[PDB]
Amino acid sequence: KTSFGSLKDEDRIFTNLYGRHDWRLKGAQSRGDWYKTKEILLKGPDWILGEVKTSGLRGRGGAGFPTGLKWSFMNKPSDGRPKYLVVNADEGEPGTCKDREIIRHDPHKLVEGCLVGGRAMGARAAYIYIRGEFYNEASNLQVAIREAYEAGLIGKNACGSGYDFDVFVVRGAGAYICGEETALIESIEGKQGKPRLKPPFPADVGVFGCPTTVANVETVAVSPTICRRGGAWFASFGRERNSGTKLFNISGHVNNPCTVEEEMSVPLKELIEKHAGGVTGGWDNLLAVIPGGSSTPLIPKSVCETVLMDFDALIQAQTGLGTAAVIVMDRSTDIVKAIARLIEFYKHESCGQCTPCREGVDWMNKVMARFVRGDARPAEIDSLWEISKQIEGHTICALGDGAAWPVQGLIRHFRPELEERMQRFAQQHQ
Amino acid sequence: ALFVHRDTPKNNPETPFDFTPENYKRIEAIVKNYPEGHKAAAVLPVLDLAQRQNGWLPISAMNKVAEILQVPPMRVYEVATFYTMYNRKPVGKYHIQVCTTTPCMLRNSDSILEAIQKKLGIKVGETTPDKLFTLIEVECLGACVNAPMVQINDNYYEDLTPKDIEEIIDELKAGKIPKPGPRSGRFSCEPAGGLTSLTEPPKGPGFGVQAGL
Amino acid sequence: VNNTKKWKMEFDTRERWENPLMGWASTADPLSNLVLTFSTKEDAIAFAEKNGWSYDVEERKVPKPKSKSYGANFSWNKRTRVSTK
Ligand SMILES: NC(=O)C1=CN([C@@H]2O[C@H](COP(=O)(O)OP(=O)(O)OC[C@H]3O[C@@H](n4cnc5c(N)ncnc54)[C@H](O)[C@@H]3O)[C@@H](O)[C@H]2O)C=CC1
Ligand SMILES: Cc1cc2nc3c(=O)[nH]c(=O)nc-3n(C[C@H](O)[C@H](O)[C@H](O)COP(=O)(O)O)c2cc1C
Ligand code: SF4
Ligand code: FES
Repeated sequence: KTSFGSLKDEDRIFTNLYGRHDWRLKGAQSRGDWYKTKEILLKGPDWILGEVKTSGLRGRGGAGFPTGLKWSFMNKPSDGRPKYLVVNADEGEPGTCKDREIIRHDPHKLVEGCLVGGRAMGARAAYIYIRGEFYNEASNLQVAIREAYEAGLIGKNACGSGYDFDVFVVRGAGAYICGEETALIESIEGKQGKPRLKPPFPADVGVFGCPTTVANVETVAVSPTICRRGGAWFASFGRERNSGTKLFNISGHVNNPCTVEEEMSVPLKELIEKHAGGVTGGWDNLLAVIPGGSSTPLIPKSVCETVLMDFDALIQAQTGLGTAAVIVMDRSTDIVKAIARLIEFYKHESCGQCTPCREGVDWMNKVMARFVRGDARPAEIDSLWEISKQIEGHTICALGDGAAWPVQGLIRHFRPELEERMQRFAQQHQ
Repeated sequence: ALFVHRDTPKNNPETPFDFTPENYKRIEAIVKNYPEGHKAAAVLPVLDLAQRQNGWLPISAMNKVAEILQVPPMRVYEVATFYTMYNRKPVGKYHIQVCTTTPCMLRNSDSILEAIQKKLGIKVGETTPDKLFTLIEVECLGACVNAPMVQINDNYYEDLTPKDIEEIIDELKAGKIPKPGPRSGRFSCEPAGGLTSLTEPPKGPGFGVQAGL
Repeated sequence: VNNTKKWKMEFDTRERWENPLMGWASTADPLSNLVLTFSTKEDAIAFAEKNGWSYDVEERKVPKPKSKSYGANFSWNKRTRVSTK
């Protein structure tokens, strides 16, 4: 197959994504959830991992790591320490709201995925980490977990399979850095959200020193549907090494901002013109698009026309798919002010542990405020490029790269605009 | 917002604070959630519960938490100062938070913030004289397709306009509570021009299951 | 640790007194500020014995190799868990 897009309503995993149907257990079992879970838990952890590997599923957190191999890293005999699945629902990245809708409207899919993933690697329990500000969503998730506990689907003798599995929900306290896996592991343990170093990987030492697998909500909530419908069905969508469907959040200067499920290799223009209702002012009014939320570099109007929305088609376009969150800025956007706001956001939500991010993100914030005011000479554009190169690749976690990338994208695609703004300020001031 | 504490007469270690017995039961459930040998892992929810009891965190809830959980109080101070959701200063009854990140600044959240500021007669980080409102500026709140938006305590108010949010503040000043949702024609996250997808009914159980399962 | 590479020969410290006029430190030792650098211990011993100086030799102290691991900060049942990071 070469042409992609227009996923049929029968092939969408997340029915009741918009909240139009019942989200409780009666509404969940009327749509396909909790079906033949005893057979899934009885067929074997190796069988579940093989079904995940054959599906070609990559991590929907933003890294794109193949989930089959990552979940197969935990398939080792236990040395007496317990093993844990941790589902991460922090979702502090700007532009991203898919996991909030998944928690609010489909909690039973999430907890069925938790049970299947726990069986897949022999986990003892599940610690669903949710954002501190998602109070009503966490309460709905707790209500659904109570409903599943009272019906015997999870807990002691889970689904009549003899498997022992608990689900726990913890709440954050408003820190975007806690979305990182090792930082989340440190935050669960009663410490600050300062990320650890790798090695050790979480499969060797994770929460409480136990083996732990951190997984996104979107890469967990599809595992029961992958195990039920089949791995090849999930691999029949998208290009090679980009198999499956994806939730896309279109926001910004668009007619209808919305969250929509779609095929993986849909063109960005087709996605905007079909589900968002079009760019505000038409497609000719488009200036820039951030493809995957604030961590990924932007692309201008000319590049954005013929680019598919998957991992490889954006990696070859020197950007990333990220959280698959499309932010659209039309020609009325002061793009320098938007990128300066992004650098300020990364300045605020930095744990400050390792010094290149702790100093240089504030450094780029200061020079970007000066760039927005236009109070500079053209040499510090290249100096800022050198600084962003000095941060990218010399930090503990990947927030340094996520703060360096928008600066580099803005420089590379819009240095004439910076130069004319700065020379206009220099002419009007002196 | 300073990260060092001076012993004011209103905020001292001798300030009375203690947990109600039902909050003690909830604290013991929180502790029972975690494995033995790692009772320090319950610093976050017990501190959040203490804030929800008191409204803010003086330096008497932190040492009470440190005494209850058997941890050094410096670790509780670190946890309280790291996270932005812990109020070490007494905020008003309604904690208004306006998100001004780029997906919300593109949809003109500055108009909403200006309308709130010139409605309440205060600025960002300031409280009303009668201690009823507190307006601060936050980062992204996970509802970017519902931009612009504000959060009041645990309630998300989304798809707001200056007139609508002025009416929301007026409803809160009268003692009423508004409905925490999007205020336009959309319900949760669908397009305002109707459903582009998922217009078919869900197929129900047993559909498309592979052979041999 | 670049200053702990070469052996040094020094001398004992004799009397230093204060100057009556200006309070400076006067001394009568000609060998007060004289040190010598040797590559090995044996060369220093040979140089000291050649000039007829009675010498005291104290052995080189080198730090033993420790056992440092990053994963010990997050142990599951050991006392080496860090309180904070
Ligand atoms: N979804 C969101 O809200 C956000 C997503 N991101 C995205 O996240 C990505 C960066 O995150 P990372 O976790 O650092 O990505 P990646 O370096 O770590 O790895 C992803 C996962 O694979 C595991 N892994 C990788 N190599 C491994 C190996 N050899 N052995 C064992 N396990 C291994 C890691 O432990 C991790 O759990 C970027 O693509 C960025 O765009 C960034 C910010 C926010
Ligand atoms: C600063 C930072 C914040 C992150 N926040 C999230 C997040 O909120 N949700 C998420 O799924 N991944 C987030 N990640 C990515 C995680 O490190 C990790 O890739 C993800 O939790 C698991 O990926 P997976 O989909 O393969 O399981 C963040 C990474 C960094 C560096
Ligand atoms: S890059 Fe920044 S957020 Fe990440 S570990 Fe270093 S200081 Fe913390
Ligand atoms: S940018 Fe405002 S809710 Fe995300």
